[PDB]
Amino acid sequence: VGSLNLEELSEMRYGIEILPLPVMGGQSQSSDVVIVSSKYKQRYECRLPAGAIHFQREREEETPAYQGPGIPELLSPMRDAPCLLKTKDWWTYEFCYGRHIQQYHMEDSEIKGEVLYLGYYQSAFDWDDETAKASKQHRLKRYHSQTYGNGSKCDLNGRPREAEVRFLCDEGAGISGDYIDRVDEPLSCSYVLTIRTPRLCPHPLLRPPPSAAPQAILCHPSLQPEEYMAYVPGAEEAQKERQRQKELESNY
Amino acid sequence: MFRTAVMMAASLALTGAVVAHAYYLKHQFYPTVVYLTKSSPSMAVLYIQAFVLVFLLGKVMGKVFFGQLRAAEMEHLLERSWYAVTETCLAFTVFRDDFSPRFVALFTLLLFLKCFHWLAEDRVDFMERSPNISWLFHCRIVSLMFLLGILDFLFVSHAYHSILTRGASVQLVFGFEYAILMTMVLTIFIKYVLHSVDLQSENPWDNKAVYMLYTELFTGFIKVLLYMAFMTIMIKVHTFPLFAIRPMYLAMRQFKKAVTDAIMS
Amino acid sequence: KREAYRYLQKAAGMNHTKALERVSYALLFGDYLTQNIQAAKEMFEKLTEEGSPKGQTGLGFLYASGLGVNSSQAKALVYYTFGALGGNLIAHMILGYRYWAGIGVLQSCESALTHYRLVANHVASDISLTGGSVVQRIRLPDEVENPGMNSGMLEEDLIQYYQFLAEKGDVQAQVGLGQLHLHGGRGVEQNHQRAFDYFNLAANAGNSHAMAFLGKMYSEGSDIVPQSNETALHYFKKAADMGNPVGQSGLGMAYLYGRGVQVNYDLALKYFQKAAEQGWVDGQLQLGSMYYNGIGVKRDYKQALKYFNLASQGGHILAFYNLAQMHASGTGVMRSCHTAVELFKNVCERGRWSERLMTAYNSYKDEDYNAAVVQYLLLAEQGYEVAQSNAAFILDQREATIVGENETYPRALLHWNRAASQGYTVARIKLGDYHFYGFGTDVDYETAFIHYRLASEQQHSAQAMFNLGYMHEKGLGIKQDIHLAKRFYDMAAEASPDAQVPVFLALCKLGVVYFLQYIREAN
Repeated sequence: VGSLNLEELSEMRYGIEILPLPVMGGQSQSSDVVIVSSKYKQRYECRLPAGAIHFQREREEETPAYQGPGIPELLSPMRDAPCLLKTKDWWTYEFCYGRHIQQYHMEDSEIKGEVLYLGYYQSAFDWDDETAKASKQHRLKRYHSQTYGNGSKCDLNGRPREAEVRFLCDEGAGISGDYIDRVDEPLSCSYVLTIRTPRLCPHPLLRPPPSAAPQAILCHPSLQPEEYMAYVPGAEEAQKERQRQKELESNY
Repeated sequence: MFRTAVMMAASLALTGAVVAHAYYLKHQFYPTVVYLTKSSPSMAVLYIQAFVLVFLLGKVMGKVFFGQLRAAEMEHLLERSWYAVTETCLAFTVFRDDFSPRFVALFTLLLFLKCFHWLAEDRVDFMERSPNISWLFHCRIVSLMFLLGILDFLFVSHAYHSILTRGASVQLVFGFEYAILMTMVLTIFIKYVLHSVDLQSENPWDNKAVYMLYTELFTGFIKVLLYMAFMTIMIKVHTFPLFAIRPMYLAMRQFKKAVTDAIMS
Repeated sequence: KREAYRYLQKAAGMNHTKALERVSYALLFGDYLTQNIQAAKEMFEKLTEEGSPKGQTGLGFLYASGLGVNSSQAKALVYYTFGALGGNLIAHMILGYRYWAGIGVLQSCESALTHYRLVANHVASDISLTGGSVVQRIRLPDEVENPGMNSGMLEEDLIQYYQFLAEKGDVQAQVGLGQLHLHGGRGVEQNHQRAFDYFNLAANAGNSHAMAFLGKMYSEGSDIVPQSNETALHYFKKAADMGNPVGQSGLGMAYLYGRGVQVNYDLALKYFQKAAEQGWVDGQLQLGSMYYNGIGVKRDYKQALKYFNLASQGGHILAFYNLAQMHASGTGVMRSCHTAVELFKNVCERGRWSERLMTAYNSYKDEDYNAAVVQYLLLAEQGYEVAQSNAAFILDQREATIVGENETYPRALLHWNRAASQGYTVARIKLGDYHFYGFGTDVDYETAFIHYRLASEQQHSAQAMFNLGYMHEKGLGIKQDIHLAKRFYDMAAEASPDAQVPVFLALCKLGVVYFLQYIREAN
């Protein structure tokens, strides 16, 4: 029945803020302004940003190679504090970076039962090889992966346990440190660990592109051209108080 | 075989229509098959198509081994087929293992082999009097004999292994039926070799024909012994046999007639 | 209702806002009147220029979901915000979902928390002053894929059998019918008269729940049966005499709020504890509330938290409300915003407007798919899981003629993507299909593989595993490896019993191909 700008819905992001009391209304109707009245019959005029009508991609520079530390260099500090621990359901996993992957059952902060090996340090994925399709997968999915093999024996097929340890970026992990986010495993002995760390966030290729640019919407309270010359956590709560106070005051 | 071709074409058209309906209901590959396996009438049509294909294969094998002959062989086939179908379904109810399409396939294969055994017996009876004796007849007879013997031995060995490992729950029925079929194949082999000796000797050589009759009665005794053993185990395991009582009576009557004929002779 | 809307239309056009808003929201959704998208847009624009919360919310929905006028996510945000500030609830819930899912506006938990908290507070007041309406959510995809199951709505034959049992003298059947008529749903419209009659019939036999609910209704009051505090107190006492947890909870409430007797906190506490010890959800909720508020006891947040968790496991909305409040304010438990937002969302998805789904569902069974898709697009703007899936499904099978047939697949892909982020396996599988075949977006085997793998890992879907095996066999997206294909087919076979035949046939095909390859390579 009508067009739907899916690209605008996905990429463009906006935010509405109302100015205290300027006077719009008699200026150009260039389709970048909307005439909306509040509950108390007061009229405003919200002036849209440049990206509202016409969608234009911001000229973001193509993600270059990290001129500073490389991908192995960004993962080098992980050796300083290895053996990240995390308990899921019935098993606790210990990821000793560069050393091994371990799985065991913990009860009352005590290791009980057989201790399982999930793999030892085999090799690291080098990003300098762009010919392999794995490079395309890593670049399109933004994660740095490593393999751990020759682990404990599997009671189903007899093959050694294999673990895929993948790292992603997360700024929220800066305060809480490195922590394992997700554990995946089918019924076979194929473990997948997904860990979000802030050390590799400064890498432009690994950091997900926000590209938000929250173009603010300015709702300047409009007035008739006859009365113009006569008059001449806490952040969200404060914003809503500002909006409601501005609406009530402009109603006067 | 015009009617058989028409029936198989109709069944193929019906199964194609069922497949097309399922595919147009679920365009993917997995949900259409899971809907076919979940819906009852579609699976029933698939079973009918499988039975029709089995019938076509049976017709091909019968034309290859025996070849038409469209006589009392067919009448006996129909009668014993009705009897065997009734007995098989009865033995199936005899246990809680309902449906189970693999067991249905096993029963169908057993019925296939039993029908071929009955046709072999009828061809032996035809051969004993005045057949079209030639190399091809001997080749057909020996090939069918070897095939039936090998298949019967393999299946009875598998049944013995199953009952030794698992137990006597449902495999014992197959074991006893294939033992009876093995006795039938032994009788067929004896009759064929006796007729071959009679024919190759030019003279009637009646001094061996009576011996042949002796062998026949002995085999009948063996058969009835097996059947009574079956009855024993069938009252040892479960409450009361119902499926094989009529075949037991038939075997007893045949053995009684044979022994009376031997005594009066 | 049609004649009432005829009167409204006669009174609409250029006179007074109430009928204009009612007729406009009927025209937009195609319910109770023939759908007139352009007329609804005109009414919304007139209301927005003059001023109204609902009129602005409707125009924002039109500019956001693309119906009628060209989509503009900048003006739709303005209309939604002005509707939220005007005092509406649909605008509030819509903005809450838009801020919680990062749609249109930048992602943040605080704003969504505020909007959902306001809506949850209003709906909590509604359910406290009325009793609450049980929402029966039914999704078209599972109903179509599984037509042999019984939906949430009770079958008419079962209703007739229950009525026959109630008429014969079955006390439990009478109590069940009365509860169904009082709460509504499950194929039965809410009727206070029939519920009152059934409760009276069951009370004459000696059923505790009968007089318990009679006292609850008398205390709350109704349009048919007048409110009587003395009668409610008598019924609560009679129920509590024989040890009825509902009667104990009612008597405790009467003591707490002085209905019939004086205000006694100790007796209310004892009756609430007695009700909670029998597994009654309302008693547990009352005990947790009085422990958190410290009314007559010390403010120990641990026991209040435990009782609120138990009540939420029972299925009471106020438990989720209180738990989300605790998580938002950091009272008793550490201040986590995400769980508070999720609980508030689950609370808000139980409001009065949540009943509209059924109406939309009705318009789906009446072959009027346009009004059904419009109602589902509205209820998917609010962030429902059932509404998003239903709207995507309807847009998928192309039964809705309102949307352009060259643009049904973009919107269907959008709603499948939205429904996947809320944990729906069918949505992930459908996104994989869309990126696989070529629907909506260009052909992309890699993305389809990714979505299939994510569905298999997260939800352990048999069909996802089978499709992963097919992609590994055919070498789509990933390198063609037969061993991994065998592993995935085995996992599909062991993941569900219905996947036996397709896995067997696929393995037979793979074995035939493997044997042919072996014969080709070997001499």
